[PDB]
Amino acid sequence: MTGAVCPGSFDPVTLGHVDIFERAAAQFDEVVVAILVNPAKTGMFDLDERIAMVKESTTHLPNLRVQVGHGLVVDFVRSCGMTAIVKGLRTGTDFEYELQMAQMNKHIAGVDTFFVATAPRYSFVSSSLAKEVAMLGGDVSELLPEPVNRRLRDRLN
Amino acid sequence: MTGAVCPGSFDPVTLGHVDIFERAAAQFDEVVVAILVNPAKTGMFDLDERIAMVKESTTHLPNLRVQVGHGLVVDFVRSCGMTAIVKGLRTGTDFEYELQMAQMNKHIAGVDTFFVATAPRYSFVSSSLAKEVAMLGGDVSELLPEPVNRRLRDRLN
Amino acid sequence: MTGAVCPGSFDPVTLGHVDIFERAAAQFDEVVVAILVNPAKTGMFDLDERIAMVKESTTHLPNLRVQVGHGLVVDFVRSCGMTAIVKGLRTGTDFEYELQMAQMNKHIAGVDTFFVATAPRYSFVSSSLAKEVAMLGGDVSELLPEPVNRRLRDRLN
Amino acid sequence: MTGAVCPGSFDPVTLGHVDIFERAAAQFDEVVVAILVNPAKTGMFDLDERIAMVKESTTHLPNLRVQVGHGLVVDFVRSCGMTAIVKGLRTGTDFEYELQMAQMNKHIAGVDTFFVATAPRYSFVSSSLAKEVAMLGGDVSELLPEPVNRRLRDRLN
Amino acid sequence: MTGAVCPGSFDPVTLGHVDIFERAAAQFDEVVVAILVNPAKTGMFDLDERIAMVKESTTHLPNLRVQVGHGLVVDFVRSCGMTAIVKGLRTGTDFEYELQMAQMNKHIAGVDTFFVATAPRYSFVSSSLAKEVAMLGGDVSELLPEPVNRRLRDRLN
Amino acid sequence: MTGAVCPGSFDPVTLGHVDIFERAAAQFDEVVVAILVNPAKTGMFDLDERIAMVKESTTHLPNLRVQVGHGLVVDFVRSCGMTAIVKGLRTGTDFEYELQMAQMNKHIAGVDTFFVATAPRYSFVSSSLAKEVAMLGGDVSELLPEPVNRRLRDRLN
Ligand SMILES: Nc1ncnc2c1ncn2[C@@H]1O[C@H](COP(=O)(O)OP(=O)(O)OP(=O)(O)O)[C@@H](O)[C@H]1O
Ligand SMILES: Nc1ncnc2c1ncn2[C@@H]1O[C@H](COP(=O)(O)OP(=O)(O)OP(=O)(O)O)[C@@H](O)[C@H]1O
Ligand SMILES: Nc1ncnc2c1ncn2[C@@H]1O[C@H](COP(=O)(O)OP(=O)(O)OP(=O)(O)O)[C@@H](O)[C@H]1O
Ligand SMILES: Nc1ncnc2c1ncn2[C@@H]1O[C@H](COP(=O)(O)OP(=O)(O)OP(=O)(O)O)[C@@H](O)[C@H]1O
Ligand SMILES: Nc1ncnc2c1ncn2[C@@H]1O[C@H](COP(=O)(O)OP(=O)(O)OP(=O)(O)O)[C@@H](O)[C@H]1O
Ligand SMILES: Nc1ncnc2c1ncn2[C@@H]1O[C@H](COP(=O)(O)OP(=O)(O)OP(=O)(O)O)[C@@H](O)[C@H]1O
Repeated sequence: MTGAVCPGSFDPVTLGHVDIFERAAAQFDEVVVAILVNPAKTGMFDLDERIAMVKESTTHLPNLRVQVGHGLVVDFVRSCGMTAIVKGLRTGTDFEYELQMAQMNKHIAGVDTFFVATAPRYSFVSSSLAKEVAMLGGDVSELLPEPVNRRLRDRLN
Repeated sequence: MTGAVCPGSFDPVTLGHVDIFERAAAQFDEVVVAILVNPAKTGMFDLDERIAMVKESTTHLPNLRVQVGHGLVVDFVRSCGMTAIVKGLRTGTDFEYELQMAQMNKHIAGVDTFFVATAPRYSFVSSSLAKEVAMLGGDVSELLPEPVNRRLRDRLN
Repeated sequence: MTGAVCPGSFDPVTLGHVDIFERAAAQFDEVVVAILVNPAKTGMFDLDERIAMVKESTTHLPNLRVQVGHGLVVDFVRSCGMTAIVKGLRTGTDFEYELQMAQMNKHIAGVDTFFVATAPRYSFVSSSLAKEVAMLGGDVSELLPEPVNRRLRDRLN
Repeated sequence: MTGAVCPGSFDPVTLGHVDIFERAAAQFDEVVVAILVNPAKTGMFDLDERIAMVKESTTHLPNLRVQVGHGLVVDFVRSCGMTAIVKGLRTGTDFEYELQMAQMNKHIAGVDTFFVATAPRYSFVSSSLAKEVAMLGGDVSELLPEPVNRRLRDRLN
Repeated sequence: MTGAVCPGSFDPVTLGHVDIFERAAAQFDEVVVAILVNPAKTGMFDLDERIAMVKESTTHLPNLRVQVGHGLVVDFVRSCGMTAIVKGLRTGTDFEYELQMAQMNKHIAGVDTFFVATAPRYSFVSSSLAKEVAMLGGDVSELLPEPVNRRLRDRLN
Repeated sequence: MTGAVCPGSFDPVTLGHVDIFERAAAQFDEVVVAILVNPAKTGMFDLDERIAMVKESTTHLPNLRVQVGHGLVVDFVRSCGMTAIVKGLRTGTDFEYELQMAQMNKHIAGVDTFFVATAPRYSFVSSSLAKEVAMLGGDVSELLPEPVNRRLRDRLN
């Protein structure tokens, strides 16, 4: 059976992310959302918060599971029984970054990457910008899953 | 079972194209290469030549078949039993063009598109440029499948 | 009083276009939609059809009028009592094209151009793609104003 | 009356910036340059220096005033009596960044953003690069207003 | 001795082009401007006009000569005693196009291409846009060499 | 005699870098690789390691020498007897960054920059990504010169 890994920091997961999960889940036998926390401790939500938000936001996808990633995505793919990497693209910047990483990943491990285009309505949505706006008092609730909104409302006070 | 359509004009098919076919075929149960001939009669090879070149260049992919496309790709996908569209991206220009078409296709029919990154060695390869160079006496044989080279050698004299 | 010209071919006008008109009309005392028909006779709707579709789609904008353009946009701006040009940007390609034309226009006539970002939901909408999809039997009615849909329904049969 | 906010860090203000101010001031009843100092204390000039440099560089624009910004630009716009945001674009990178922020700003507050193209002669001018060159002994005086040059000459020794 | 070919259609040559010639001529022992006329007869100036305009605009560059090109640029380079191709880049679009052609040229013939960045003041200048503006009555004389202006003034009436 | 400076951090030098050196060395009388270490102490290899890796990787280029850079590249060019700067471009991002720096460098010192396109096979290779992959246990030996591989093998344990 085929399997797609969707790696990312998901800090926090957005509706753009969930859209990608849904589209991967419709095409692959199983999907694994791999949460990679960047070495620099400066992130809004801790690993367990990130995991819980993704799980709670994907209860409608029975063939998806959430796991913490360690090391190279390609090692996660090969060791943990997947067949491909799936990532979303919003912009030309995403494309350039992801193209480089995909070619590097194919080179080092023979692992393929498939990209999907953002839904137009979420094209401007990013975890970073949503966090920045939320912290300055802006309403980003329409851009994030309810389980994230619930936690953002508590975290801001 | 899942099924990917890889639409294009393939005039002629290149090693970049075959690379995409191979990568789709490894991920989807079946692949259909859909040849769409553009209304303007100005193309190098006729439909039957295009079909034959793709077939001859993909004998190593048992789960791939070649068909002529008519009308919207999304109608081909829905009527003819596929589940997704697969396209390759070499450049920022490809990305912008393909992003627009993918969003349009999702809007009109709910059909998803997955993109794959060009292999680095074929990033500069296009049917148009290969044809243009070949017609001016340049050697493009390393960029095209042997069945195409064989036919290009005959067509040039 | 300030005045913005929104030049384009509008063949046909889309909801993306109307969105730009609305945003210009909210900022400038008056707006003039200038229809420029390209020398090559290959366009879907004739000048009068184009004019009527824009008028019918902008009845809610009392400070907007529709006119046919001739020659340089900058001459239309200076002679016909406007103060600026307003154009929409969807993509990096639009940006590069429009940047060049804006700098050229500032150079030759001192006329400024202001750009507005596409609404995310219409980012993939273009007259060309909508026409192409419609002619192949695709449903683009959610992307175009009703006065355009009405005429497209008649033109297709 | 219409009003444009031109937000930025202006550390320091450049001739590219002043060019944008001039073009906004010619189109809007009033302009407010909103200085936003980024949380990280690593900036060349303190808030008061930044304010003074902009004021001194815009004495020829009677309808412009300088203010310090706090929080979301869109809140500054709505509370402080403006109608729009105006920003300059030099490059594709600026376009992608500003497009995202404009769509986010329209989403959260309904506030429009208008972009203007850089003057060709200042396209390569940025506060960061000018500061970096100046600190290594390069002559950037033709890229910055005299009030900035005067202060840069003192700051370097 | 080193030699650079600067291929193009030069219809007509602009000040942007001359800027590139000057910069190549300062770096290479000799420069050859190779005029390639595109198969489609739709160009403003005939080959001899193009040749004359370049010659007349480069009298200050003793190490430059003008020639008509036939076939692949790389064949002109190898047969006619040059060592490299030199081309200018204004935009991201130029970069993508020229990158592809350079990689193709290196592949087929081992010939290197060096790119130079446009001067900021000519970044928006192109033969096509200048011709289009001139034909609509716009003043482009500051963008073109005097020998071109002289001929454009005669051609317009 | 002509002379090209190829500035960079080379931390570490990659096969992409060596490719550029080779292509510069074939066109200019001499080449100087100028190693610029960024103020932030966070780099993998110290200056002397960087110098040694470049020297050891370029023994086949008799007209190339390696030096440490201080201050503006343009001062190194003018004082140290070079005539031009040479840099490689892989991506649209490189192009935008390098275009800005080249225009700034021409403005402040009259020094020209020539760009060369990446070899397709190294387009995705960067020092940063190679280091990141290597530190996570990925095999990047095909992307780096043997003298770098030898040192990377020791540094990882
Ligand atoms: N709206 C969206 N549509 C499609 N893909 C997206 C969207 N937002 C993010 N992605 C993709 O999801 C993947 C994981 O994203 P990740 O959480 O690592 O960063 P991110 O959302 O880009 O964060 P930021 O935008 O703040 O840098 C990446 O491929 C990213 O491009
Ligand atoms: N080297 C390559 N790597 C990956 N995808 C590619 C490559 N070359 C073409 N493609 C993709 O293959 C699909 C079909 O291509 P098609 O034959 O329609 O045009 P094309 O190869 O782009 O022709 P041209 O480049 O001459 O316009 C498109 O998605 C295109 O982006
Ligand atoms: N969805 C949109 N959002 C914002 N601006 C748009 C949108 N669609 C078009 N525009 C802009 O409207 C202006 C006039 O467009 P015009 O009718 O000339 O061509 P167009 O819509 O780009 O047609 P095509 O996309 O088929 O080439 C241009 O500035 C264009 O960039
Ligand atoms: N030369 C220029 N022409 C037009 N707009 C500009 C120019 N330089 C900066 N801008 C715009 O001015 C606004 C405020 O700029 P800000 O001071 O925040 O950063 P900046 O000049 O981009 O600094 P840096 O380039 O160092 O990051 C932004 O919209 C920016 O894009
Ligand atoms: N202002 C400029 N600065 C630097 N290089 C330029 C400039 N204008 C054109 N060039 C380059 O000169 C070379 C030859 O140009 P050519 O005459 O073939 O077309 P062009 O000027 O791009 O015409 P158009 O812009 O109308 O398509 C190309 O490399 C082109 O990128
Ligand atoms: N594969 C490549 N092909 C051509 N040029 C390259 C390649 N890799 C790097 N360069 C260029 O070499 C020059 C010096 O590179 P430098 O070591 O400063 O950074 P870098 O390789 O871009 O590092 P990183 O990619 O990690 O930021 C720059 O012009 C860079 O664009």
